[PDB]
Amino acid sequence: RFPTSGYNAYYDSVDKVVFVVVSFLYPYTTTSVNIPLSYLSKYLPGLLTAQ
Amino acid sequence: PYDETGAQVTSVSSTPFGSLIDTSTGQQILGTNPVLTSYNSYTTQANTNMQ
Repeated sequence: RFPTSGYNAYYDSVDKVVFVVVSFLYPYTTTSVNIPLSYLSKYLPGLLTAQ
Repeated sequence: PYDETGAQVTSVSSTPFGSLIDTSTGQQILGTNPVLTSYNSYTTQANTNMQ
């Protein structure tokens, strides 16, 4: 289960869904990485209109 | 005339056409939508394509 402290949670009000990104495969497995908005917009267009 | 945040502004700031949000989509209109380019080139556009 996701933690209640130190976790990450996001909400898109245009695609109106709550989403969380998890890193599994190599290299990023236990190290947090920054996900660009423009590439994540491919799977969720709403992130382009409302941050 | 009053503005947002209850402040009386001495000059008017135009709302950009491209910043308007689509009612049937919930997203701001694109920059390449046909009516926007039609407005940006109205003279030649109406002269040539009679639309």
